[PDB]
Amino acid sequence: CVPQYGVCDGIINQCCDPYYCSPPIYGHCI
Repeated sequence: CVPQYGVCDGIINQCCDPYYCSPPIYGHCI
């Protein structure tokens, strides 16, 4: 899982909470 500011891509699995890719689906975690 990606922490934050890490170029990720996905809808469910791609980043790490509480952070998550955004604002779009394939971008960076926030």
